[PDB]
Amino acid sequence: QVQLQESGGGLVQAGGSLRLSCAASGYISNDDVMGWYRQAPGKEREFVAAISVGASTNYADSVKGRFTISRDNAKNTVYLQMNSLKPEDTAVYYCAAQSEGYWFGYWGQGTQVTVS
Amino acid sequence: QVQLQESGGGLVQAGGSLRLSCAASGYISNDDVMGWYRQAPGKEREFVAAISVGASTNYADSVKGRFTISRDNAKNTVYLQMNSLKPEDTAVYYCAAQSEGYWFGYWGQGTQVTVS
Amino acid sequence: DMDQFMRKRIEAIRGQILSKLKLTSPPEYPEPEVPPEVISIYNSTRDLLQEKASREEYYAKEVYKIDMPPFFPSENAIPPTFYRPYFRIVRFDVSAMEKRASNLVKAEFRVFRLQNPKARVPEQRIELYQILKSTSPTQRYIDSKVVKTRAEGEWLSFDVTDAVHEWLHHKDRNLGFKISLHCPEELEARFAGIDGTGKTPHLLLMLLPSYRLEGALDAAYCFRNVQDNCCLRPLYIDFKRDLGWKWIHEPKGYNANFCAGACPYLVLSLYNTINPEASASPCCVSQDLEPLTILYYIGKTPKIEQLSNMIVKSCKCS
Amino acid sequence: DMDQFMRKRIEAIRGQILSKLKLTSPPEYPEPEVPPEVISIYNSTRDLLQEKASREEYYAKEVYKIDMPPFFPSENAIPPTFYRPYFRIVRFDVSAMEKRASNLVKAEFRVFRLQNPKARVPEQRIELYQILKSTSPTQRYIDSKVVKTRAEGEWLSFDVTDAVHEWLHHKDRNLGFKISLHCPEELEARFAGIDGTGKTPHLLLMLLPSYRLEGALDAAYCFRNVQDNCCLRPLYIDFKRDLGWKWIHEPKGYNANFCAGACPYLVLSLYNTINPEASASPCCVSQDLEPLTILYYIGKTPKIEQLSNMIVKSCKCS
Ligand SMILES: *[C@@H]1O[C@H](CO)[C@@H](O)[C@H](O)[C@H]1NC(C)=O
Ligand SMILES: *[C@@H]1O[C@H](CO)[C@@H](O)[C@H](O)[C@H]1NC(C)=O
Repeated sequence: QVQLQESGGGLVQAGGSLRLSCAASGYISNDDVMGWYRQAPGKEREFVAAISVGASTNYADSVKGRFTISRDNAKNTVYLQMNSLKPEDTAVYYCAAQSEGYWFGYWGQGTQVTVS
Repeated sequence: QVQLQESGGGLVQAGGSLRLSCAASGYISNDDVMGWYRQAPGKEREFVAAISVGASTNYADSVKGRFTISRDNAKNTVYLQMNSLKPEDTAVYYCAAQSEGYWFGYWGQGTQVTVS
Repeated sequence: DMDQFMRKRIEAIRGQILSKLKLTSPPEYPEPEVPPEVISIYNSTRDLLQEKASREEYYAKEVYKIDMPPFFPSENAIPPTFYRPYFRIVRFDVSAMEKRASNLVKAEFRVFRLQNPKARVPEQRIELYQILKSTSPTQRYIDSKVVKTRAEGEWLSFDVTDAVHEWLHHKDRNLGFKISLHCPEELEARFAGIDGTGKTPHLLLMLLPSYRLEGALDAAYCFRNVQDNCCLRPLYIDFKRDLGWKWIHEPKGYNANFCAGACPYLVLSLYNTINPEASASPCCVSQDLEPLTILYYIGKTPKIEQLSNMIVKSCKCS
Repeated sequence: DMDQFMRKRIEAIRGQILSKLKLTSPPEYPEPEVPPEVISIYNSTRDLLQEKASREEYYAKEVYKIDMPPFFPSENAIPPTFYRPYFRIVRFDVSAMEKRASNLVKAEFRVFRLQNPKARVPEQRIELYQILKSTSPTQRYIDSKVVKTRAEGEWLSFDVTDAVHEWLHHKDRNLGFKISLHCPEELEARFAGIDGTGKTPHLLLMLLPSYRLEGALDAAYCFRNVQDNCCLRPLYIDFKRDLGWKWIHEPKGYNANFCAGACPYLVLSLYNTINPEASASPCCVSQDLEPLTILYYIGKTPKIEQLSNMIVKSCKCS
């Protein structure tokens, strides 16, 4: 039905860049919202960014000016471009898809991002 | 103020092509309509084609499907692309510009077009 | 009686027509058997009324019809139409009306949409623009309509008073209309006289003659000009004091008001002093009413409800 | 007298309010000193009326307010807003209203336009769209408005009844609104709760309760249901025969008609049998009037003129 696979994570130095990607296996509609959450160990899931109708976007205040979400609807892939990386961005990053309801229902297993 | 110079005319065989061009010397507004009239010897001026706001066009019924008017607003030049030339198209071709009124007030001296 | 009621109505209509034309008596005229160019003006004005009915103010307005200009290929005229797949350009010559620019009250653009059975999409939103001189914005939005492209032919009409008003004062600003497809696919609506060329596109200009050129019954007029004739009157309803009601929480009251005064059968307002609607027995009644919001309880549960026609804002003689 | 006139008006209002609420008597209620979440519903409904005044039907309508949902970043909710330079996306959760879908009469989208003193262009046309599921068209035009981007803050309102009606019957079709710049340059109008985040955007839903769910006075009703109560009556004026006039060439006559019949102070129509506007002394008068075109001569010169308020099309008790 719907399956999400993240990649591109790794250990980087503060100030550096990193690109995350989330490949959607099953069927996803271009109308369906996709996005990214991040979870520091112990702490709870935190909204980061999401993309919707007309490549419209919504960003958390902490990643504004530094993160860019984009989407290749032809391959059902969403990307998260992370520039000016800070230690505060250290977490496990999960990509999410809209479930058929206005909530994120589908989740990939997540990729780690560590910023020194 | 406003001056028009035509070129590109010549003697061609029926079925062949020919490109006319009209260079506008003076000041012409992009809002101002430009166009082409043609006058067979003895006979009177005949509307051929004109171009207006939004590269909009108007063609005489006899040249439809065969003639194309175009305009380079940056150089104040209008072109007349004449394909599938017929003996009926034999005339002197004059380019015209809109005068400041909704009539053609400025005229170049004309170029001959002869179709065998 | 239906006897005096009908005759008083006929007689009121007699004075109403003469008054609206600013005539003191019927004009003593030919009785011919009339150029079809004159009937066409009347026919289009009547038909426009019938179409708008398929849903200054008092004095009569003179109507002039301005057809899309005919194009002669031997003449040096610029064609009245230009074409792109997404839009059409149509220009009217209104120069003969420039001397009457100050008398213009309303202008309608009337164009016949032809049935296009080959239309790919069955509904399209079309927009009317006034083309402007340029650098600056090149067009001004006027109105839009959704049309059924394949449906049977129909007349469309647009209020273009502002554009024509400008064209009559500034001939240099008459760059015509643009009929454009609404784009947030070609234009699939077709128009008589524009595409493929009785149903010629035309303008209908409504003018108030200078000799006729030589105040609603609302709070602004009535409360500042106290008079015995039909006019708005203030009335405040206090729910607790006047009705003994304590179940309405908000508002504690409101100015419902009312209409009262004399309405004659034959700082002054004509809506008060003449019989503008030519009633057989004029009565002072409300013209414009407004709703009222209330907040009340039926126990624990709050109810916010809107009630129509609760506040009187203006009056008329009828 | 202004004595009985005012009391008869107050008493008519008493029955009008109870009738419109379908109550036989005032509901015998708390008298507190009310949650501000309840006052906000009333305050927004009242304010919307005051804004629309800056220019089924009878029975009262219950009003519900639906705010833009709050977003919690720790929760798995999709944000209610999305952003592009040319448009904004805003989605309301109206799921709690789905059980009331059949009772919806009207829905208003109310959003506060903030003053943007840094706006480059001073006027912009903005369009409201309903987003659709896709392949097919992806949005449906609702309405548009011209706004002054730099002007002082103001509330805007749109009729979105059709979109909300669809959202309540099909939750899967609630993809929200798009507030978009009209493009035939970024969006320079700013909106409270959308940009930079009392002035939260919200929906106002007007509902007719089922217990209240359990014919205008025009030609269609009146001429097929002859009655003594206030109703439209036919009257044809023949200019030559009835007025002795021969100077009007067209038309030879017209059905001016008139309104006649009883209007009670306390196949039937309620506009005929009750006092819907709560008049102190109800009178049968015209409601909707239509113009008339005439063609006449003053010698050689033809005159086509339009006269307002000549034909009576419907009546009311007032
Ligand atoms: C005007 O309308 C009448 C009635 O429909 C019709 O008989 C007549 O032919 C029309 N004449 C013109 C010139 O449109
Ligand atoms: C409601 O409006 C009244 C009158 O303007 C105001 O005093 C009050 O604070 C408002 N309350 C709310 C909750 O909006």
